[PDB]
Amino acid sequence: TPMANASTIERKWLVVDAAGKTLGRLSSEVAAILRGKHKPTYTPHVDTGDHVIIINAEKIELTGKKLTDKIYYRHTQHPGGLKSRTALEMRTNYPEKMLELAIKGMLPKGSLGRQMFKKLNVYRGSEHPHEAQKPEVYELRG
Amino acid sequence: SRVGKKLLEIPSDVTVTLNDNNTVAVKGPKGELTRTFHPDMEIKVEDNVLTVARPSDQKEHRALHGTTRSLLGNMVEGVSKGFERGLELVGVGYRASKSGNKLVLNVGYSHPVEIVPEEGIEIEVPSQTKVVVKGTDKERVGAIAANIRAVRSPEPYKGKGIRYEGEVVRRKEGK
Amino acid sequence: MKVRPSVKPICEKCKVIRRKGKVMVICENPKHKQKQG
Amino acid sequence: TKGILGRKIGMTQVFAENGDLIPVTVIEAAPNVVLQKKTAENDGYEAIQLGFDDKREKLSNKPEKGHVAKAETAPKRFVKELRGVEMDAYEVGQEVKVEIFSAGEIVDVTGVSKGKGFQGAIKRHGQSRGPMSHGSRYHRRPGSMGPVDPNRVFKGKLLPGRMGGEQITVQNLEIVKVDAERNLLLIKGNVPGAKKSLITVKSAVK
RNA sequence: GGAUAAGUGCUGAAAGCAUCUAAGCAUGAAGCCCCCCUCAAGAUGAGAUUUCCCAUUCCGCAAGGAAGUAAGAUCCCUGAA
RNA sequence: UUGGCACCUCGAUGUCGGCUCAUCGCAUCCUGGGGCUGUAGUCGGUCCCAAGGGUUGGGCUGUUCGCCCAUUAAAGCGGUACGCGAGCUGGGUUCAGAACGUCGUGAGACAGUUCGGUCCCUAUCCGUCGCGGGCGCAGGAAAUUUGAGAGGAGCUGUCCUUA
Repeated sequence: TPMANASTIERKWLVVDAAGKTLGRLSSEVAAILRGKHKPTYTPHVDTGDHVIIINAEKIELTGKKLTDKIYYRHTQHPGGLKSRTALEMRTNYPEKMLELAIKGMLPKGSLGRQMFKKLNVYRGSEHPHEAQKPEVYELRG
Repeated sequence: SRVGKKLLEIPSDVTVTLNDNNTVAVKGPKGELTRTFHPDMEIKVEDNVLTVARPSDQKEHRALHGTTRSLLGNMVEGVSKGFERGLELVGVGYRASKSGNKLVLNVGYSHPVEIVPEEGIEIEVPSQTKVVVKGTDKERVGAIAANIRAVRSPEPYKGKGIRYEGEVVRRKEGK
Repeated sequence: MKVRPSVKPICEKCKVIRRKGKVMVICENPKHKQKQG
Repeated sequence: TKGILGRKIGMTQVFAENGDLIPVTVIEAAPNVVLQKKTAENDGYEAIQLGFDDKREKLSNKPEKGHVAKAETAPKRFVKELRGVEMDAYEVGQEVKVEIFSAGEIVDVTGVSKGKGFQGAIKRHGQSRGPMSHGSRYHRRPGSMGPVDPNRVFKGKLLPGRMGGEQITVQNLEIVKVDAERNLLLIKGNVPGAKKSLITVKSAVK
């Protein structure tokens, strides 16, 4: 008969730089903390996670020939409405969304998964508009 | 039998500078140059002489060790003497000229053709046909020369078109 | 070209090389020019 | 880049230094006026507004009155917004007129097509009908909806609906004549939309 | 226009040569992303800009609620582009 | 494709061809870009990359297919229940009539032929095309707008000059 949290939460705000990082090994931590598995007061149905900021998304890294050969497909609901974008041009034009895609993929699915995605806030560069939240840095265990 | 193992003298009117880790810069009468190199490599200029080294023996380090020396030899040879390439051309109405710095070609088309050496390279037209590219970097020189040659590349039946002076053109029999 | 999986040299002057991970054959004789695919 | 907007009237014929007819469209563009002058610093893009009317105060409203009262003009009915033009040229309260253009400038024009209503596949999408004889009980109908395997109907299959009322552009038209005294343009050809309707004219996007 | 396919190459070693290739550079298609046209903030990530209205009255400890309104819109009516 | 096996379906999964409607693959018919040539040129052959778009009208036959006429840049190969019958037709196959040949003693029969022969259904759900209402978008309103994102379009000849 342990505790199961509800409205007894203190969601901090963390910050992460990505100057040389592999998005997969990074995202596998940011999603964990968005879900709250870095806390003792974890429950599967409450979103005990913690808000996250990411900077210099453009400045991520990859292994191998992914920039040339990794392909983000995306289909409309129209015939022949398949579309493809390489990781390179995703990185250039908008790395926000490719980070978001990876993290969304490794998040749980459902309303709760979406709501913990809503805590994420990715930004190109090193600007961080969310000064008011008084966040702190989070180095990566990996 | 090895390239990068060797050494490259630095005769005179030359100044080499490790501006940083690897961003070499060279100077001299013809002008100057710069290159960035792979940082695992090791470069040491002694008095009048340049030495190169690699940490290890892999397919990568070996190749880099060779390329760096060959490339630096090209750099200094260009800054001292400069690089040059000739180009002949063969036809009837085939000829060349210049519009100032630019190059102009009346070869085989309804129109003429224009070329622009924008990058501190010069071009010389001692004859209507013969042409010379002249600069400091083999890379850029050969690039421009190939840009030229692609215009009207030769033909095998009648050896026509632009043609490197030291070229061995293949031949056919016009039936 | 002569695209084919059975890539070989033909004459002695034919010279096999590798390029972009693919196998190719070089010679002055362009009919000896080959590639895998 | 340039542009103006007025109202369509009708069509007629005009000669050109010859017997050469011209099917002409007639537009009145009473002098349009600038209303707002947007910027990338606040609005995220450079652009201007243009008003074309002289409404009644019984028809206008307070916010419109203020938004125009920045300038020294009256409320307007047809207000729209031009993009990608020279900005330093224009000002607020500044009127623009037909003598911008001349008698040979090409144009892209824009308007709102006529309303044809809830029409069928043929008139709407140009399909072919079935035979009217030889025992057919099929005509004026859209066709099959698709194959069987996907258990559904693909998108984009074309069907009846409210044909018309679409924003349409027509490119590479040619101006024929101007009457700045009457505030009139005379354009080679025909345009989308019905009489009395709004028409935004633009320097052609070549 | 930009990046590319096949192809063409420049420089260049591994492999004292040669080599379009591993480093590094450039070209190169009706094709890809744009340029063209249309829809589009339910893009629940719901955006931005301009302008208008004012911050009233009753309860209710507060929470909050209703009950008249402003700007404005509609019911209703004449009609159609 | 011809097939083999009999796994769903015989308390019913309608079967050829055609019409309308398209859609996908590319092993590309044309158009585009190239290599090689026993490529002089013009035309071509073959191979490679390319599926964006386009890819005819008639005669005969129920026909598919195919042959033929005349064109075209070309007159592509296939999949989608040999796409699509609660969307159409129903000429053929494949009911009952009758007939020819043939077989059978005969009743009758023939992937042999011929003539003629009823194609039902008010769309509940999803889906698709259009149209409205409600609420939301930390006050309430009128306008103009950004653009994520979506869709559309995307073909080609002939002549003149170069000559």
